[PDB]
Amino acid sequence: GEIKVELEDSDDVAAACELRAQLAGVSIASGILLRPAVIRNATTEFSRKKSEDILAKGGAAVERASAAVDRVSGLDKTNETAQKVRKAAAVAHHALEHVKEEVEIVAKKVNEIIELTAGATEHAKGAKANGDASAVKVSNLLARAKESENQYVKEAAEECSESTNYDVTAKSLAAALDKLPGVKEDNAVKTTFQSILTSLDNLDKDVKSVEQRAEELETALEKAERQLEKAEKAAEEAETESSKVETES
Amino acid sequence: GEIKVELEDSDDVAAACELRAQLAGVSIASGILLRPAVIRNATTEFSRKKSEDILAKGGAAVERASAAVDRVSGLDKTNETAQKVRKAAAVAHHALEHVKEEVEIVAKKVNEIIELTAGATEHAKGAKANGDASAVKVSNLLARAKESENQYVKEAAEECSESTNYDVTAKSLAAALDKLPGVKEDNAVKTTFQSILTSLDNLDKDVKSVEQRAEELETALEKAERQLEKAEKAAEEAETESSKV
Amino acid sequence: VLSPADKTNVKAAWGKVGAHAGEYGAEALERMFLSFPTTKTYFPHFDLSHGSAQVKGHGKKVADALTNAVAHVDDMPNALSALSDLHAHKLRVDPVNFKLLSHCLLVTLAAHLPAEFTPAVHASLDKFLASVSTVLTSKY
Amino acid sequence: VLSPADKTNVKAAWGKVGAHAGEYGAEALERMFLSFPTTKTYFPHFDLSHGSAQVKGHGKKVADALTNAVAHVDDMPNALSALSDLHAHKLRVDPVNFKLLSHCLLVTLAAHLPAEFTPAVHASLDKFLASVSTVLTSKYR
Amino acid sequence: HLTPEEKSAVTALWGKVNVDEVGGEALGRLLVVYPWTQRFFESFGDLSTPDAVMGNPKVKAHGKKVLGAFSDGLAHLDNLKGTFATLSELHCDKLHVDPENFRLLGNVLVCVLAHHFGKEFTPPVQAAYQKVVAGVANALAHKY
Amino acid sequence: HLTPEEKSAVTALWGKVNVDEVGGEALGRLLVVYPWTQRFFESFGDLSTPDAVMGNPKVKAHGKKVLGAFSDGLAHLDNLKGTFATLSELHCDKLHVDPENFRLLGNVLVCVLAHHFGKEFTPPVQAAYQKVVAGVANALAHKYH
Ligand code: HEM
Ligand code: HEM
Ligand code: HEM
Ligand code: HEM
Repeated sequence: GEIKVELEDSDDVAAACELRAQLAGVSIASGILLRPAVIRNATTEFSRKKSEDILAKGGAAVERASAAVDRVSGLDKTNETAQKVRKAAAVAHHALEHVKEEVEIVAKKVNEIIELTAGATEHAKGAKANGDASAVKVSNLLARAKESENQYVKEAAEECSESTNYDVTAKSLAAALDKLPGVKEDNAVKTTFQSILTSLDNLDKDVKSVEQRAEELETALEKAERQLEKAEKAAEEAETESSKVETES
Repeated sequence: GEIKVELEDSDDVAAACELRAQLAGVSIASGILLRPAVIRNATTEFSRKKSEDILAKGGAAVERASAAVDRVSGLDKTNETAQKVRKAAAVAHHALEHVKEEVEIVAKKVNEIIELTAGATEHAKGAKANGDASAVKVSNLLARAKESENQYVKEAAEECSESTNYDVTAKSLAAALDKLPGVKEDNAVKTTFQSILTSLDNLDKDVKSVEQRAEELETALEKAERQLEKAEKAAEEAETESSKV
Repeated sequence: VLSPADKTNVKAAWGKVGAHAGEYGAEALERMFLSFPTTKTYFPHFDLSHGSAQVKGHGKKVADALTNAVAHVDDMPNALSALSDLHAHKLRVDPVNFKLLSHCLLVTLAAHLPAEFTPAVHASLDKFLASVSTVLTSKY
Repeated sequence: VLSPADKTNVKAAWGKVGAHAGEYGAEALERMFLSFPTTKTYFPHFDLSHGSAQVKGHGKKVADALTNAVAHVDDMPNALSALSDLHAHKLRVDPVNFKLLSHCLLVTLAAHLPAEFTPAVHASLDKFLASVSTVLTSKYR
Repeated sequence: HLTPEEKSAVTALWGKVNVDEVGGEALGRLLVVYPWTQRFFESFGDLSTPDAVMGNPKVKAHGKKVLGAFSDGLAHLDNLKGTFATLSELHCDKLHVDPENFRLLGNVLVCVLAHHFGKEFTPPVQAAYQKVVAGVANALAHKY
Repeated sequence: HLTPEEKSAVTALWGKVNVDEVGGEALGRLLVVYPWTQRFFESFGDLSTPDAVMGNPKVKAHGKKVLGAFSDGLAHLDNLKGTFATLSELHCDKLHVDPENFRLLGNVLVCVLAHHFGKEFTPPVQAAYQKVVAGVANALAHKYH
């Protein structure tokens, strides 16, 4: 269905013209909004593999210390000097339980980003489709106003340009819709206009939350790296005692 | 040594200015002259090893017919079936004699192009080295004219621009040198000037001869190809009658 | 720099485009996404399926830009001053992509204008589409 | 399009080059032939050996062209109208090579102007050298 | 790099191209659209105007030998690196043809095929020929 | 590939580069000279001015991780294809980064090394680094062809 309420005056026509331009500019806006969050979802595959590795290097640093502590099991039993060669291996396994902890975080964040991005795409296509559709109905309303039995309305619709607003936001659009409450609330577009405002607002809420989960994910990979350094240098540390001792008890 | 004869008047200074620009423009000229003949020398080895494979395909088309004529040997000089193989094989070996002939041409032309191009490069280097060295001596002569007690010579040398003539030829340069016979015949540059005129003339004589040896070459590879088609279709013709027994 | 002869050929060839401008633009873009799939990334919020109306819509917007550019060939930088900014500062399209659409536009015009797409015209159209690309890349 | 800010940086950086113009030119070319040996083909009649005087000579001719281009930044196409024709119709240099020398000129200026070649200036010099290349490539059609 | 459905449309269209002339139409178009490319073919004679370039028997001739190389790569799609190997030595080691020029000629061929086939040269078949010409460009610039 | 005399000058100079900062200087310079590359780093924060970019801790940080890849591939010159293989998947099939941008960053690194070493970054050593950066560009764009 088309918009039944006609453009009463020259000032009303001018608002509808800016509205046809705002609704057109929704197409550009969502694209620019969604795009960086898609770049972030592209790195989740790579950043997960980095975590499975820090775990692999961790498990291996644990196994190098677990073999080094096995060699010095039957050399000093409940003695004084060998109480130290077991301490670094304890530091090594404790550091791993932290590596294994942060890797679980990276995993959950990867799944969160995927789910958020897949979601935001639907909000950007949804805002786009409802954008372009409603602008058609507004253009037709202006096209009728170019025929209007009123000379001031006929000239305002004529002077009025077919343009696209490049700086559209959820705010600027609601502001353009406030100018024409009769169009804003007309049954032919009423829900479509309401569907854009929500879709745009949810799309920004998602893009921001993707930047957020990434910040949490990068923190975990740095913390997994800190503990891998702590594990390796505790492995190679008291495991140094394993090369110096070849003796028999 | 430097040029000893001084610039007498404003018209003399003007000729020396153009002659300098001409001598400067010799480097550009030889570069533009030599370059296409170097592109032609780059295709020689490709074309030789292309001729080598037309001979190999020829020899193989000959050996396929030479084996096909060995099978049909057990027959008299009366059967149409037995004679068509022997005759196509004769056509096949005769076609090879011309493949083998054109390949000798390709070989000699390749060696000729290499020798010509290697030669022309030295001419182009010699003409630029001598063309640029002499321009230095002419510039110094103009630099001394910017000091002259003549008000007209000092001003003409001053107005005179440090430029490079882009449309230099062996003709245009000799023409610029004719304007100043005192400079042209000065012992400090006389022979260097004569060395440019000869080097430039020989460089054009070589570049043109490279364009000629290549047409005479391409013709031979086409003629070797025509005869390879004539050999193969007489050889495959002999193989048609050899499977027939 | 477009010569009076180059200019005549453009105007004449785009003159023959006329009514079908919108369908052509849509094909140029569809050809671009298929041949160079990394171009699709600038449209994550678009339906890029075969014969989409989003692509049909965008197609006309790209062609009417070009129809305006032809009309204002002598003053092309001011004619597209709007887009040269939109592309540079808002979309941040890599300049290497302007070369890709320009070629797909030539592929479109070759397929539809058998007579007019001659070697003389092929040169003048590529000359022009390079100039359009230069304008759009001018604000980086 | 070079901004008034871009223009100031060029003039300032090439202002610091000064007498060393024919020095940095010879360097830029020597760097180009070594990094991109494909470029040497346009000079078959040249001695391209280390520290050649042919290359030293050509170097100054290339730099004085650039010194003129800086002086006439606002009207660069007419300033180099001579060369844009020489390169296009007489030499027939492939346009892809203008990109290579332009980079070697930046490599030269980075090595010699430690203070001057800042990120702000690096951008403005590359914008300028692209504009010089654009002028020289303008007559190829 | 091509899908069996693409290999099907590609070898289909190619069997319909006039081998005798489509090569000279691409090679001539290159020397007309990108004139600097003439520096390699100065011995070709008359190259002053597009009608003098298109008319040139040497251009149409060499055009046939160049298309013949395309007809070979279009047979040997699985192994392009080796097919064009001998030519890579000639175009890279000896003549030093900047690889973009191969790319330029490649796009010009695609333009000629579109000009000839029209509505038969559909976006997905263009997409497939693009893969081919990109391959033939890489296979030739392999020595770099 | 490189000559044993070049491999000698290359690994010489590289052992003198401040790994901690030369990476951020190249990455920052890329986003300053070629601004469109910024679409790839909108989460980095403030990038509005060259001094905001150069100052950005995320830029200097990420700069260190990209130089680390350069330090990695400079060791295994004989096998660059495999060294950068994991990264090729990220830059090509995931991010969809145009290969010329890798080339642009490569030339920017060469500009940074010249800016830092000066008369030590001689025409023949530049020539060798050029071969390296060309290799690292190809190895990364391997997933395209
Ligand atoms: C022949 C040159 C081109 C012209 C004339 C052109 C024209 C334009 C126009 C007129 C618009 C938006 C106008 C509106 O909707 O009101 C625009 C938007 C856009 N262009 Fe271009 N463009 C060109 C090349 C490019 C290229 C090479 C790309 C990148 C592959 C690009 C990607 C975009 C994108 C992403 C949009 C955003 C529009 C949206 O999201 O709805 N176009 N095009
Ligand atoms: C980008 C800035 C460039 C400038 C400012 C420039 C400047 C010039 C000038 C002024 C000349 C003429 C010298 C004279 O008057 O004698 C010229 C000649 C020449 N240029 Fe360029 N050029 C540039 C780029 C190129 C490039 C990229 C190439 C190589 C592909 C090229 C190759 C040549 C050659 C071969 C000559 C002729 C030299 C001779 O044979 O004497 N230059 N250069
Ligand atoms: C891109 C695909 C290309 C293919 C398939 C190709 C094919 C070949 C072939 C088959 C030949 C040898 C012809 C013969 O036997 O006489 C050759 C020669 C040659 N090609 Fe290419 N070529 C290509 C691109 C290039 C480009 C872009 C140029 C430079 C503009 C180049 C310049 C040459 C030259 C100068 C020769 C020597 C031909 C002669 O003058 O006799 N071609 N071409
Ligand atoms: C050519 C040399 C390059 C190398 C060696 C390289 C290396 C890498 C490395 C090692 C990472 C990820 C490191 C980590 O997260 O731990 C990566 C990430 C990235 N690279 Fe590259 N890169 C190069 C060039 C490019 C260029 C030219 C761009 C395009 C602008 C590109 C865009 C990116 C992006 C967007 C990321 C992801 C940043 C993030 O995780 O949020 N880089 N680089």
